[PDB]
Amino acid sequence: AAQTRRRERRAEKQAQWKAANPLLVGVSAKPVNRPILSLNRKPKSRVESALNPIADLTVAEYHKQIESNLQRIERKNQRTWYSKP
Amino acid sequence: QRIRIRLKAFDHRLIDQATAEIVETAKRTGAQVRGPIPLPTRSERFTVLISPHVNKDARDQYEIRTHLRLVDIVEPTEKTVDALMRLDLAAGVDVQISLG
Amino acid sequence: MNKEILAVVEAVSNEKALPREKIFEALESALATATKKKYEQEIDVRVQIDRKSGDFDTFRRWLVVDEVTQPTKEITLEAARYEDESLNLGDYVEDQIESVTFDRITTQTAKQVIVQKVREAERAMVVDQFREHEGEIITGVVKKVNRDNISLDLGNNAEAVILREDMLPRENFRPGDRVRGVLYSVRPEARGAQLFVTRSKPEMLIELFRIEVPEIGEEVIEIKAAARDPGSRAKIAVKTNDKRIDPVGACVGMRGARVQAVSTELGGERIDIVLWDDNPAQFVINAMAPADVASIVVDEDKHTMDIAVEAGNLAQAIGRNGQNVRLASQLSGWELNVMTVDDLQAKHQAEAHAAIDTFTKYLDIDEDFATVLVEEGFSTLEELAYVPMKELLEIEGLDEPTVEALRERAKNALATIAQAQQESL
Amino acid sequence: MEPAARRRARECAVQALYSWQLSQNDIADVEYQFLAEQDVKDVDVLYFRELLAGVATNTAYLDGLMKPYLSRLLEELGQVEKAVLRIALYELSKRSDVPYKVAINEAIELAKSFGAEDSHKFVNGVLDKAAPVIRPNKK
Amino acid sequence: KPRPKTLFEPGEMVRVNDGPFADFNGVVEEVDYEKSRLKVSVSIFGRATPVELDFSQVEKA
RNA sequence: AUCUUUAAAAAUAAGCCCUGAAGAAGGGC
Repeated sequence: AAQTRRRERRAEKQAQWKAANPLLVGVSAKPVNRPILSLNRKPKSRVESALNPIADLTVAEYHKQIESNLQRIERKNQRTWYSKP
Repeated sequence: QRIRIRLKAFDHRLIDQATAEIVETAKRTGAQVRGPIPLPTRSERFTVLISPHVNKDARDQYEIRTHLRLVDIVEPTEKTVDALMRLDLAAGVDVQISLG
Repeated sequence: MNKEILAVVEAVSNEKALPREKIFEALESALATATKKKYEQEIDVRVQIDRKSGDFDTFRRWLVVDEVTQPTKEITLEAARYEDESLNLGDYVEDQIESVTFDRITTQTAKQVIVQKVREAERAMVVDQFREHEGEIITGVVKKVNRDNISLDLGNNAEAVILREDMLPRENFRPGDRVRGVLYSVRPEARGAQLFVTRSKPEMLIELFRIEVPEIGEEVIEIKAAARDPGSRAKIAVKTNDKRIDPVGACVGMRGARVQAVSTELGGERIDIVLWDDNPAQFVINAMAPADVASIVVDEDKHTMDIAVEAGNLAQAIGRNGQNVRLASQLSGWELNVMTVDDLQAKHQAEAHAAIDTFTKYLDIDEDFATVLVEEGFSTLEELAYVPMKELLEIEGLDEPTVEALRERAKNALATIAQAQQESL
Repeated sequence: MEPAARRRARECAVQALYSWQLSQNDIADVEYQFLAEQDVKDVDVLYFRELLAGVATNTAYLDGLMKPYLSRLLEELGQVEKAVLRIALYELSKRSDVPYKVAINEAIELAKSFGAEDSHKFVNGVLDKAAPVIRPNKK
Repeated sequence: KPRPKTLFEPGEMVRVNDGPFADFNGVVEEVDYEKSRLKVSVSIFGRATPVELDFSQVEKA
């Protein structure tokens, strides 16, 4: 806020450039604009299948079963069979 | 047993929406709904000048009226209480709840 | 032998209510790949596996198309009508290959093709949660802070994570609290299930408006674009479906208050509620707020615009450190250039003499031509010299001949010079 | 011309009618849950049960009464005003017994103090166009 | 002194470990020894939520 | 306690200097 004052101190060095280059002005580059419109909305069907009361209590966590079933078999032959190949 | 729920709000759409959300939740989680009933709109005032000298502006001193409801529930399960726990209530509404 | 791999593999399976119909295909692509290498031309095979008796029978597979591309592969349809008429174009005719045992060693490519299939099935149901909650607001309890990222607990030991640039720039953390987020765009990253929870991406602010404003859950108002700075300032664009509804008045509330509550949720987040227009030019005039726009020349074919502002509010039109011109150069979809009215005047005086000088590159007879350039421009060679009805009936006399002179010199000039310089080999 | 227990009975009636409009249960259930929690007992309960049965059992008729107004307005309520408008459309289509300008006026002074933000110019714009309704006499 | 003592959630100071409001806290502003309830004010969403909880459901500050 | 005419606008925050026309780019304390 306070600093960047030093380029407004150099406004004459800008003025000789505007005298030399009149067709150029202050510029602003331009990023990722294209998916920030589509991810701004479902509009409503995402909180219809998500539906702020009912579909966090009904559909809460569903890969929590598969992850407990996953490691426990390559764990299970070693912890089950025994260290004593 | 109760939980008892009493809600306070400034906007009527958020409290009608929110009570519809809580009653829909209590209907879906298998419990019974007691109420809800409304109560009178209590008015209030609090002078907020965001500006200098006192009353040269000739505009209102930011007055507002307040809506509030209440709803009860008897014999819930654990699905009800973690259901209302997982439910993200909106902001700008006050929740005066009970339990026992 | 092995004789135990089927017992341990019916021990791993039926964990997501489908016991055998993934590992059918796992033994199909498993044993079908093994005979590719021992017979070295092109041999595609399929097996029929049965679980009851243990004996497995493989079957010869030949590709039925019309011509023979590479030899012996093609049954050449008229021969497929003889062995079985029910076999048609598109499927392969079954011939027996003599092999009946459990299997000879290898017997191990089975073991970690099973280890592969359980991991990608794990990936499938992790993608199934990644369908059920993208995008919601959910929140979790902090477990671990590993000095760049952090660990959450979303309930049933649902562990999540948050990056560094994916946060507000100065956040503090205590193990136990809960923070809300939208979730997210999927990386695996390694073999597991991680969930980057965001608070600095725009969808956090957007879904905070979705829970905060109930007219989004009623489809009364409609939000179009969102430009942010995760601790300083935001610009978000709304419209309404019915013209009587004010979406700005719906988004502010009483007294602040929706931008005040969602603002205090995200620190010192300034929120600009702005109306969306179907006009590309007027939505920028709304989006430069609180500036007072004098005039805008919209330049097509590059998505660029030029903005001039009168007096006093120049550093408020651009913003401190270019924030109004950057967020405004993020909301709309057209590049912005903010200047003065005198820099715009020198801009028109620069483009006029620039068009004159680029027409001094052409043949350019006497000063009356440049008077036509100042009066009627029509710059950049009249846009291939295609204008209607005598430049819409300008009067100097000279109805037929002189306009054919300027169109003749125009088309001949752009043809010769544009093929001389602009056209490449 | 009526006791004030009727004027308190409509005040309990918007609260008991809000509970059936929100809870979506049986009406005898919601009055069976309602009658044991209020402690302002000057209530004319025969008009109370008559009105709750009246808006309870009814119908494709009362939305025909508010249908010339929801042709003018968007079909969005306004939940306390849904209660006051439905009880006003029942008492303006059942009550030949009691007079006709009383139950408009204490329910619009009631509806201003109990309803939404402004809620009185709204109903004052409703019931003047709801005066040329099917009841033809203006008695 | 790496300076931690938590054992602490946004309320001031208790430890609730049961039901919905587990890993949260507050103050029992009105103590009910006869009813065996403690009216604890949970700071959820930046907002106090005074909820009545048992002695075994909380841990006293 | 027998008429009161179709619903309400918000940010006050980011330390000090050099190169550069830059509110493009980087450096220092």
